[PDB]
Order: sequence, then structure tokens, then C-alpha cells
Amino acid sequence: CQPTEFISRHNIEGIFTFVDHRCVATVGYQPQELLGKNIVEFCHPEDQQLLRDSFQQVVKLKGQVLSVMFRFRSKNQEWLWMRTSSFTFQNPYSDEIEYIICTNTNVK
Amino acid sequence: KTFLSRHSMDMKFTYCDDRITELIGYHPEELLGRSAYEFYHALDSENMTKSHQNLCTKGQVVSGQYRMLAKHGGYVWLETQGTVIYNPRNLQPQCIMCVNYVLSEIE
Repeated sequence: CQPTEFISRHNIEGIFTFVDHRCVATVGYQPQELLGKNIVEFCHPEDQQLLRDSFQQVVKLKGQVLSVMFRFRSKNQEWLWMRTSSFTFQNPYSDEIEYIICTNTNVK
Repeated sequence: KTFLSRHSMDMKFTYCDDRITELIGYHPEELLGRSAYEFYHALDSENMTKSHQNLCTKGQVVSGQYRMLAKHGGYVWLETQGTVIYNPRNLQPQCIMCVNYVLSEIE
């Protein structure tokens, strides 16, 4: 079995470049399904802006983790309360954000 | 470049970014389930333990450049910032998010 928590390498647009093989036990979605898709597409319509806003906040933080709590859509197309903690990977050489992760921790 | 390192339980590798194969040489899936302490440096192992214990009681801490043991007995001088995420249900340490920063080469 796998824990109800996973990460994914996504850009500032929420586009999943590579998802960790744990989402199957979290929401049931396959990593390849998120690949090339925006996190906002599987996010609660009324909380899509909340996600977007938080994503822009982490870009302003540059090297800090921001945890946003909303209702993510599972493989059952249901809305579950999940807290996504995103961290902006800042290049140690020069100021540059390579990618942003997303620690999806199920709440209740 | 940077590298995402996931550590849980005994601070082992729960998940490793694919970029680890470009620095340490160890395949991301190969570290999955193996003890990190096994290759936790040689003389810089204390540094990891000390920072780990401190991190677990601080939440987020930055570990200085240490000699990261590669898959060929090499020591990559990389800096790493760790952030322990907590579970919002049972309120307990979930997984440690370690952001590795590539600065120097391999010793």
C-alpha cells in the first residue's frame, strides 16, 4: 500500500511535468494522466482561483513552501479536502525557478 | 540545478527526484526503500544526523555543503535545505522535503 500523500514536478502554470507514483493511492489518478495537464483542471471550480493565487504567492516567496487547502478531484470525480504544499525550487547559482513541487497531504 | 529529496520514517529515501542520477548516480527508484544512512557520507555523517535532529524540532533548516557520497565513492559538495511537512489529520510529521542545491563538483 502507499500513503495518501505525494509530490509532483510542475511549472508555475501548474502543468505536471512528472508526477510521483503515489497519486494512485491518494486520489486514484495515474501519474501519466496528470502529465501535460494543469492542476487547476482537477481542482474544485470555486477554489481554482485560490489554487492559482497560492501558486503565484509561492513564486513571490522563491524558495519557500506554501500549503493551500482546497477540494481536489479524485479518480471518482469527487471533491476531497487536500492540502497541497508547493515549494519553489530556486537555482543556487542565479535567481531562477526551475520547477515547483506539490506535497498533496489529505486533510479529513 | 536543484534536486528534490524525500525522507520519511528513518529519514530514508521515500522518493528521489530524477535529477539525482545526474549528481550522485543512484537511480531515483533504487534509493526508494533503502536506508539513506547507508551512504550518508563518511566523515560528514555526523553533520547529517545533527542537522536531522535539529530539523525535526525546527521544521525547516538549511544544512551546509557536505560531501554527498556518490554511487562511485565520490563526495559531491552540495547544500541542502530541509522542510518537514506535517499531516493535517493526525497532526504528525509526514515527510521531509529536502531541496538540494548544486554548487560545487564531486570531490
